[PDB]
Amino acid sequence: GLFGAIAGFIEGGWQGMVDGWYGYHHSNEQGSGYAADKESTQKAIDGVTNKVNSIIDKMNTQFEAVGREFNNLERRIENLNKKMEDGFLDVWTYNAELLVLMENERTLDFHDSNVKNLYDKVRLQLRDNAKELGNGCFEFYHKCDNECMESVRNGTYDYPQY
Amino acid sequence: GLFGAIAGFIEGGWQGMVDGWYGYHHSNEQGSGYAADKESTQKAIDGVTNKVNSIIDKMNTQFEAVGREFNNLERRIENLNKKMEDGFLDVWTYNAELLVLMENERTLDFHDSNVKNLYDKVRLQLRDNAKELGNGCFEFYHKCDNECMESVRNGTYDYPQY
Amino acid sequence: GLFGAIAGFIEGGWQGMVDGWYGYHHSNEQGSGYAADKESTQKAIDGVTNKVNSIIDKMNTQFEAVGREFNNLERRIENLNKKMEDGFLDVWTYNAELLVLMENERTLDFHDSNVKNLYDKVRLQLRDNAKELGNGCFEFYHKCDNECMESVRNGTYDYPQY
Amino acid sequence: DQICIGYHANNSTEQVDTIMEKNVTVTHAQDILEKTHNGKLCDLDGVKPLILRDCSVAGWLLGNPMCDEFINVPEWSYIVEKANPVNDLCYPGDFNDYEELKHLLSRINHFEKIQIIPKSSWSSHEASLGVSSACPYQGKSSFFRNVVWLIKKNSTYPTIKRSYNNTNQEDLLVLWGIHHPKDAAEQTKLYQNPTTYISVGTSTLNQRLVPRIATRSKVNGQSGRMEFFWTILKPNDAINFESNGNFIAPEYAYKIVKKGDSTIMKSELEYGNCNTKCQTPMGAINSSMPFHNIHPLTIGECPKYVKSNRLVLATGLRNSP
Amino acid sequence: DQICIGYHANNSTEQVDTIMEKNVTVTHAQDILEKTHNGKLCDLDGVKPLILRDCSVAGWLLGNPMCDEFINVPEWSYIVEKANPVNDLCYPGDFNDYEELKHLLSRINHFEKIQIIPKSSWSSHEASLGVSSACPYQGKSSFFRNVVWLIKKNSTYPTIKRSYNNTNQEDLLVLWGIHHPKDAAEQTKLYQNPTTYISVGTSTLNQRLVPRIATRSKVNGQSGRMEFFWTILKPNDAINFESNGNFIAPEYAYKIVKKGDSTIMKSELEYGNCNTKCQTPMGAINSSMPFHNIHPLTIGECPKYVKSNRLVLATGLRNSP
Amino acid sequence: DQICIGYHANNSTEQVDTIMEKNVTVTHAQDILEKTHNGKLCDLDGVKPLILRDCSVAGWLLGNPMCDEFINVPEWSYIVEKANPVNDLCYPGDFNDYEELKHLLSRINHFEKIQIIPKSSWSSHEASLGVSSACPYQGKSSFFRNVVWLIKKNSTYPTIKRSYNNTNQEDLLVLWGIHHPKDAAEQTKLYQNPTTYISVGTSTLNQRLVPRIATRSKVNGQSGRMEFFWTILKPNDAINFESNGNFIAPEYAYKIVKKGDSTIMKSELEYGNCNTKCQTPMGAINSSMPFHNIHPLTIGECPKYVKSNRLVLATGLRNSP
Ligand SMILES: *[C@@H]1O[C@H](CO)[C@@H](O[C@H]2O[C@H](CO)[C@@H](O[C@H]3O[C@H](CO[C@H]4O[C@H](CO)[C@@H](O)[C@H](O)[C@@H]4O)[C@@H](O)[C@H](O[C@@H]4O[C@H](CO)[C@@H](O)[C@H](O)[C@@H]4O)[C@@H]3O)[C@H](O)[C@H]2NC(C)=O)[C@H](O)[C@H]1NC(C)=O
Ligand SMILES: *[C@@H]1O[C@H](CO)[C@@H](O[C@H]2O[C@H](CO)[C@@H](O[C@H]3O[C@H](CO[C@H]4O[C@H](CO)[C@@H](O)[C@H](O)[C@@H]4O)[C@@H](O)[C@H](O[C@@H]4O[C@H](CO)[C@@H](O)[C@H](O)[C@@H]4O)[C@@H]3O)[C@H](O)[C@H]2NC(C)=O)[C@H](O)[C@H]1NC(C)=O
Ligand SMILES: *[C@@H]1O[C@H](CO)[C@@H](O[C@H]2O[C@H](CO)[C@@H](O[C@H]3O[C@H](CO[C@H]4O[C@H](CO)[C@@H](O)[C@H](O)[C@@H]4O)[C@@H](O)[C@H](O[C@@H]4O[C@H](CO)[C@@H](O)[C@H](O)[C@@H]4O)[C@@H]3O)[C@H](O)[C@H]2NC(C)=O)[C@H](O)[C@H]1NC(C)=O
Ligand SMILES: CC(=O)N[C@@H]1[C@@H](O)[C@H](O[C@@H]2O[C@H](CO)[C@H](O)[C@H](O[C@]3(C(=O)O)C[C@H](O)[C@@H](NC(C)=O)[C@H]([C@H](O)[C@H](O)CO)O3)[C@H]2O)[C@@H](CO)O[C@H]1O
Ligand SMILES: CC(=O)N[C@@H]1[C@@H](O)[C@H](O[C@@H]2O[C@H](CO)[C@H](O)[C@H](O[C@]3(C(=O)O)C[C@H](O)[C@@H](NC(C)=O)[C@H]([C@H](O)[C@H](O)CO)O3)[C@H]2O)[C@@H](CO)O[C@H]1O
Ligand SMILES: CC(=O)N[C@@H]1[C@@H](O)[C@H](O[C@@H]2O[C@H](CO)[C@H](O)[C@H](O[C@]3(C(=O)O)C[C@H](O)[C@@H](NC(C)=O)[C@H]([C@H](O)[C@H](O)CO)O3)[C@H]2O)[C@@H](CO)O[C@H]1O
Ligand SMILES: *[C@H]1O[C@H](CO)[C@@H](O[C@@H]2O[C@H](CO)[C@@H](O[C@@H]3O[C@H](CO)[C@@H](O)[C@H](O)[C@@H]3O)[C@H](O)[C@H]2NC(C)=O)[C@H](O)[C@H]1NC(C)=O
Ligand SMILES: *[C@H]1O[C@H](CO)[C@@H](O[C@@H]2O[C@H](CO)[C@@H](O[C@@H]3O[C@H](CO)[C@@H](O)[C@H](O)[C@@H]3O)[C@H](O)[C@H]2NC(C)=O)[C@H](O)[C@H]1NC(C)=O
Ligand SMILES: *[C@H]1O[C@H](CO)[C@@H](O[C@@H]2O[C@H](CO)[C@@H](O[C@@H]3O[C@H](CO)[C@@H](O)[C@H](O)[C@@H]3O)[C@H](O)[C@H]2NC(C)=O)[C@H](O)[C@H]1NC(C)=O
Ligand SMILES: *[C@@H]1O[C@H](CO)[C@@H](O[C@@H]2O[C@H](CO)[C@@H](O)[C@H](O)[C@H]2NC(C)=O)[C@H](O)[C@H]1NC(C)=O
Ligand SMILES: *[C@@H]1O[C@H](CO)[C@@H](O[C@@H]2O[C@H](CO)[C@@H](O)[C@H](O)[C@H]2NC(C)=O)[C@H](O)[C@H]1NC(C)=O
Ligand SMILES: *[C@@H]1O[C@H](CO)[C@@H](O)[C@H](O)[C@H]1NC(C)=O
Ligand SMILES: *[C@@H]1O[C@H](CO)[C@@H](O)[C@H](O)[C@H]1NC(C)=O
Ligand SMILES: *[C@@H]1O[C@H](CO)[C@@H](O)[C@H](O)[C@H]1NC(C)=O
Ligand SMILES: *[C@@H]1O[C@H](CO)[C@@H](O)[C@H](O)[C@H]1NC(C)=O
Ligand SMILES: *[C@@H]1O[C@H](CO)[C@@H](O)[C@H](O)[C@H]1NC(C)=O
Ligand SMILES: *[C@@H]1O[C@H](CO)[C@@H](O)[C@H](O)[C@H]1NC(C)=O
Repeated sequence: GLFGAIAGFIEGGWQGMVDGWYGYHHSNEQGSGYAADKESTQKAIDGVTNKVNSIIDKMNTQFEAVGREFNNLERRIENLNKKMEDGFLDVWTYNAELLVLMENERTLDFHDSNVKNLYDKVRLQLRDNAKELGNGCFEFYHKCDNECMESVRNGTYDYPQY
Repeated sequence: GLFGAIAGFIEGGWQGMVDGWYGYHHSNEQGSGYAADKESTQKAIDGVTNKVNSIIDKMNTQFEAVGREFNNLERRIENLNKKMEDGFLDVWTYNAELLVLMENERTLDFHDSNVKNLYDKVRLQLRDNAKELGNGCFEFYHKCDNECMESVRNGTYDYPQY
Repeated sequence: GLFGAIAGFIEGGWQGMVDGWYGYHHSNEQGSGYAADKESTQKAIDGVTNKVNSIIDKMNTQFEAVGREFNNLERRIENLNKKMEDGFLDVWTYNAELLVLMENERTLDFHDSNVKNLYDKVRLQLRDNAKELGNGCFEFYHKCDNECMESVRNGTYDYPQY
Repeated sequence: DQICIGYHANNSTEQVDTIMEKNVTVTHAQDILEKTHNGKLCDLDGVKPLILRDCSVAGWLLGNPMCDEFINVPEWSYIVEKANPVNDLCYPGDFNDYEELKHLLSRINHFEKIQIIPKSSWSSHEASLGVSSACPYQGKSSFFRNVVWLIKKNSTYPTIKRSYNNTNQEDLLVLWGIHHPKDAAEQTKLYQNPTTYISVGTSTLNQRLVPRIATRSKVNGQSGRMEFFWTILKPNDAINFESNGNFIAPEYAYKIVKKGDSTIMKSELEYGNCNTKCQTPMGAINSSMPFHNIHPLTIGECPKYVKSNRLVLATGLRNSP
Repeated sequence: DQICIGYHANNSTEQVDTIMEKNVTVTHAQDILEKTHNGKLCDLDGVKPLILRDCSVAGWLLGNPMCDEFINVPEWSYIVEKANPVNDLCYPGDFNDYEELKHLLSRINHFEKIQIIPKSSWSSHEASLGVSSACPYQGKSSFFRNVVWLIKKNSTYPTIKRSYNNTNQEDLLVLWGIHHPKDAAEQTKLYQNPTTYISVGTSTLNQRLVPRIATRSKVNGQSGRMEFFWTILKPNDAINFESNGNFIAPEYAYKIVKKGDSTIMKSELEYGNCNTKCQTPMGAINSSMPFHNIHPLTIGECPKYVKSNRLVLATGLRNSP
Repeated sequence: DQICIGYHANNSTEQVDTIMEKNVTVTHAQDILEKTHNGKLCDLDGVKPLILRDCSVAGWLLGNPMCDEFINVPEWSYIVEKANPVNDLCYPGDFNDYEELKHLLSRINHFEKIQIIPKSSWSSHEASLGVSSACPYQGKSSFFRNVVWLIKKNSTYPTIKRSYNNTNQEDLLVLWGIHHPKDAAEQTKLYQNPTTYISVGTSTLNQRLVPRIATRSKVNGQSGRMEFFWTILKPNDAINFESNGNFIAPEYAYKIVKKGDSTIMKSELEYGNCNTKCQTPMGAINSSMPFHNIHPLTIGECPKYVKSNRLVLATGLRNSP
């Protein structure tokens, strides 16, 4: 992806994280586990939901075909009628398929961006109190218990404290 | 935004920066103030201006309706005429509204990208001679007077000097 | 570009790198030279090739004009025929020119993103065993011979070893 | 001790296409194209369609004797006609401005048949021998039930001067016809007068028909032809007929009681004993999808037709192997 | 000491829409849709339109006596006709190929009326009693001023053989008509000869009209009808009339002096004493916007019509609360 | 010691446009618009087109004596007609439903001319004096070769009753005509009978033509006119003619042996001695590009026409100065 996180420096997703799209995995002497980042997950839900409705809504007004019959010496206008109905169908088919391809690319990239921003957000808190391992993980210099871990997810990791 | 800067790690904009879209705020013993980054600001003006003209220009050639009258036993072709005029209006309405939505998203993201690149540009100069605070700001280890500050905006911050 | 690498913090391209789109330049006591990153280069080839075929393919089904002749007292339907043929041409001309502009922007940005991700990939390996110079280059603290250089391109640069 | 940033994965095999890559597996996706129908013709919103079966619109309206099923049809939602109905014009000929009339029917949901010129009010002409073997009924020769094929009585066809005044509140569809005979002998044999005409007038109409004689190929055993005409008689207007022979007189005409949304749907399917909100010529649709690919000609509250085989939007993210 | 990177904010409340988010407040934006008009019909680029008022195009061209305002109209930019003008055909009937003629007018900016067959050159026929109460003027019976309704003189209608040669450099619009009487008595009463015709020939035209008699409903107090025909007579060609009765002869015909961009605009509005560069049926437009949503049918140098209520492009960036 | 990350550059001057920036130099690009043609009319896929040269479709089909080149034409891929062919109707008149016939030809690749009513089987009428100076051939007066202009023999024109039965397997295009004389004297001079007709019947057709007399301007030295009609006679159907005078009888009619993809292409160009897979009115196309901008009306396997002057996709990346 464009933002380098999903299937990039973070090699793969987590089957174990059930409660959100993006989040954290912690590991210390007390144990280990997953926790979803609620804010960024809900941001993603809102953006994608609005998008789907925007797509549906834009394709609301669209060409509707109507039956018109012509006799044996009205072949020219019959053909004109046929070319007109077909022409509009092709235009709207094109619009629909292109919109889906284009927006699918942007949706995948959007998720990649949200993972990247979450990662940077944590990176900017920890600063030089942790080793950036290069795979999505940060290895602490100090011991980081569950309250410590929670403050990283909070946004309130007290860097001067460590 | 996709690039994480605007309303991301930089929480909010500056009412105090009047002379440009992006720039710097400095703070030392001599005082404090704002200064616009001219180059990246002008880059943004050119890109957005070209875009607006590109949008207007592409919608230059477009369907124009013409009055055609039909009698009481030409209902089929009257209806064909009506469906054709309407059909094209709907197609062009769709094109116009979609182009605006899509390009508005890209314009906001473009600005976000320009802030991110300006931030990184400064980060790559300062390197480890300053603390990355995580909010858009860099706190210096040495004392940085107005000439010092100016060299950061220059691109000529002499890292070996400090 | 949106991702800041191409014509950004990496000022210019390399005439000397002939065998790929993106890669590395090394410089030590043994000598210097270029080497293409095969994986990311081939990724770019596949994405751009699929794109071109996707573009061509979407424009496959499209309005075809047909000759229809009318007499001197069929001016209204002649005009309708003319406006219909022209209308569809303008719609498809618009679609074609807009698709090219939009996707050209994304192609240039795609390349920029691939350079940025390659750069970060190297940055995350080296960590604090090298000075980030700010121009695309990393200056090593230890001496880095050709095997050393090769492990950076590998992905197997043993940070604990240095 | 460490903390890691990461993203969701699951057992999804759903795939989406993008510009640069096809068949990308994603954690979640949303199909937006309806691909299925029930394969049946159904009531629209409770209101049953008019299924003409083997009859055409002409056979119905003129009252082809093989179309007695539709002698008095209740209001319809839409109309269903086969591509090549066998019961069209039983006696060969033409229906003038037929296509423009069928178009008129797309804005009509209900007719009320009424009598304007009683069959048993033609005292100066024979009005019960106007039949042919080309229009059979129960083994006997019959004719289009809604119009009267008048002939001479005791070797005279005196001039007809008949007028009907539309005292109804509703627009009225009036049908009539002219008969084209095989040759000069048939003309006098039926109508006596050798040179004839039919003149029809309203406030808008100014018609005068004359029979064209010509040697014609047999069609359903007849060399003669019937050419049928129509008009819409507005309220308080009167239609005026004058004729010398060859006149196919109106017996019944249709009141247009309800105008609204309708359509003539071409289909070989029969009634499905069934209900839907959206109907197509090959079956009904029941979905909340914004798109479908069943058929372009639909009626009701429908998704938009597209020619695609597949429209699937990514909602979730790229799924891991 | 510190240096910070940041971005502009201001007091803007302007909002734009994107695919993922609606009503995003931005620092700067640019509206590209013109939503206003002045509500008036105006001169286009100085050149005043032809405002037919209560007259139709037929009433104008034939010279309906209630349309003397337009007896000689200067060149126009566009034409304005009401949806249902009251002064159309005062004497009831038809205007043949009327719609094709109105289409012809979309490529015409100026007519010059000239006389081709003088009213006082009909020495063998009465040419000053061709009037009716359906076409009144100042309390008296009158008629379409541009054509002459000829009748018999001293109980004879001798054959007419009249020819006009287009010696003008400019194409010529020629109008004429045929009268349909109520019955056989009216025919002889006006024209003597019981069976009549009108034959018209040019290099392209080969016409022969015959009057259709029929009992017709009264329209403006008349059972009779007038059917009007036209042709474009090319330079150096001649039009040839021969008639037996029922002929409505050309008196005046229109030279086509200027061809160019025009349109027949349907509107109930009157003249606005006003000037514009872009006109619509509900008012004029004066803006530099690339789009508008006033009305699809415009004339002049206009923005492109779209059905949108709102088109606003983001120029600046997301604004902070 | 250092390692650097970087990207390709080269000597490319290729440029592409984007929304925000025009004329961006890139390392690689791909043109997708074909801009060139060979300027010639060519065989389509080996199969040569019918190039009517100075003849029109009417002149060809009726057999205008100046169009003997096309007296028997092999099967074609497409047809090429000039904008204003000089050899159209040599004797002035009309070709009825001409445009609908030309449309029919877009679905036809080959005719086979056959004789249905032999010229030397008109024993009761003169069938070898039906000529005019308006249709010359080698200095002498001639006529449309495919139809017979019959006149009276020894001062009598007895009624014609002729029938042709289509025993061929293939649909048949039948042409005939009616002659309009200058005046009453010419009528009797050619046909004796003063009031005449032509009646034509098939299973579908019910026609009766009457000659319209009128004083007409001379066109190619003739005041008289010829009006030409046609029908498609289906297999096992018969066409029936009855006439009193003024009949232009069929001599030859065209079998429709091959139906398929064709087109009438309007062009002033002549044959190019040349082969292509995709043809336009201004030249042939030979490229693998998905688009072209030569001309909208093409035939064959072609790229899609667009109005663009330039379509170039970026493949590589931004190139460095
Ligand atoms: C088909 O048959 C229709 C009737 O069966 C016939 O309708 C018309 O018939 C006559 C035509 O002369 C009209 O008779 C009189 O009605 C007028 C009433 O005006 C209005 O007000 C009353 C109020 O109660 C309404 O009922 C009525 O609907 C109408 O809206 C009346 O004014 C007029 O008489 C006048 O008297 C004046 C002096 O008192 C005179 O100045 C004036 O000249 C006039 O003589 C009129 O004669 C019917 O009203 C009318 N029926 C209607 C409208 O329903 C159709 O004409 C017939 N069609 C054809 C083609 O023949
Ligand atoms: C409507 O009325 C029109 C005139 O009022 C009439 O126009 C035509 O009238 C006659 C038709 O016979 C023509 O008379 C002669 O003009 C020819 C001149 O040729 C050209 O050169 C001169 C140069 O000064 C131009 O003025 C002129 O416009 C033209 O372009 C002349 O050549 C020809 O005579 C010939 O003589 C030859 C021997 O010398 C012969 O071989 C040959 O056969 C011929 O006799 C011709 O007779 C008018 O010129 C012409 N008027 C024009 C073109 O303006 C229309 O015909 C009439 N319409 C109808 C339907 O009747
Ligand atoms: C143009 O000219 C055509 C011939 O030159 C003419 O075609 C028709 O001509 C007569 C019309 O009466 C038909 O004659 C008889 O053919 C029927 C045969 O049926 C089928 O089977 C045979 C099998 O070998 C096929 O050849 C044949 O094509 C056909 O498909 C026959 O059944 C029928 O006779 C019947 O006898 C029955 C008792 O045995 C009776 O109940 C019944 O009433 C009938 O008398 C029929 O008479 C030709 O077959 C037919 N030609 C064809 C189809 O090719 C066209 O009619 C003529 N066009 C016009 C407008 O006149
Ligand atoms: C080809 C051959 O050997 N003989 C035909 C001969 O059959 C034909 O006579 C007509 O035949 C048809 C059936 O093919 C009908 O039987 C015609 O009779 C009727 C009819 O049934 O239609 C009787 C009916 O009572 C008549 N009704 C009235 C109101 O007149 C009608 C009517 O006259 C005609 O339909 C009008 O066109 O006809 C029967 O006449 C003759 C054609 O007359 O030709 C032989 O060659
Ligand atoms: C219904 C009833 O009680 N009586 C009508 C009777 O009124 C009608 O006569 C005609 O009435 C109309 C008005 O309704 C006119 O007055 C007709 O007269 C004129 C006319 O003004 O149009 C007089 C005019 O001088 C005539 N002009 C010429 C050139 O002939 C015309 C002309 O003849 C006709 O318009 C041609 O159709 O008529 C007056 O005749 C009669 C219908 O004749 O019917 C009664 O039932
Ligand atoms: C204007 C003038 O000075 N004189 C014309 C006079 O020329 C004209 O006669 C006709 O002239 C034309 C050429 O302009 C032909 O020569 C006509 O003759 C022919 C013809 O060639 O077409 C002879 C031919 O044999 C005839 N063929 C048959 C089958 O009848 C035809 C035919 O009768 C007519 O074409 C039918 O319309 O004509 C010659 O008649 C006369 C018009 O008759 O008018 C003078 O004013
Ligand atoms: C996010 O997480 C941090 C760290 O876990 C939160 O700080 C902690 O908050 C808890 C619960 O409010 C505090 O618990 C308190 O303990 C004292 C006894 O020591 C007791 O008297 C109180 O009743 C309460 O249970 C805890 O002290 C505190 N710890 C630290 C190191 O700060 C923080 O509040 C969270 N912030 C957000 C925005 O979610
Ligand atoms: C960007 O900013 C840096 C730092 O401010 C610039 O360097 C400084 O440039 C100024 C003005 O040219 C120099 O001032 C000079 O002072 C000496 C006396 O010391 C005097 O003789 C000269 O006449 C002049 O006024 C200053 O010395 C210099 N300082 C440093 C630390 O470099 C730099 O030139 C700017 N570069 C760009 C690209 O804008
Ligand atoms: C990428 O590059 C690294 C570093 O160049 C590779 O490790 C090196 O691999 C080479 C070739 O396989 C090894 O050479 C060996 O040398 C020994 C003698 O010392 C000899 O017995 C073997 O036959 C062989 O020639 C070399 O030892 C090794 N060096 C280091 C420091 O690891 C690595 O294999 C590459 N990995 C990938 C994924 O490409
Ligand atoms: C993406 O996956 C689709 C879905 O399976 C593939 O479509 C199949 O393609 C094969 C080979 O052309 C056909 O025989 C099958 O009929 C297709 N199956 C279905 C369900 O459509 C497609 O090949 C894949 N596309 C790409 C570009 O790899
Ligand atoms: C975005 O803002 C617009 C503009 O105010 C909102 O439009 C209003 O919507 C309400 C509720 O539907 C209507 O009653 C008003 O008439 C609308 N006002 C105007 C000026 O259009 C809209 O609701 C907002 N959209 C979203 C998605 O939040
Ligand atoms: C995939 O996982 C879901 C849990 O969301 C489970 O319900 C389903 O049974 C699983 N499907 C398969 C095929 O294992
Ligand atoms: C349509 O199908 C859905 C099943 O998804 C069902 O809930 C609904 O009742 C159906 N409606 C009708 C009219 O059959
Ligand atoms: C917003 O700020 C601008 C300065 O650009 C000022 O002119 C304007 O008065 C302000 N508007 C309001 C409502 O305060
Ligand atoms: C159009 O309105 C603008 C106001 O923005 C004004 O400058 C211009 O003069 C106006 N033109 C006309 C013709 O009214
Ligand atoms: C540009 O470089 C290419 C090498 O790919 C070479 O073939 C070509 O000659 C060069 N063109 C010019 C104009 O120097
Ligand atoms: C078309 O031109 C190409 C040159 O690119 C050539 O290879 C091919 O043979 C040509 N085909 C024809 C039919 O001229």
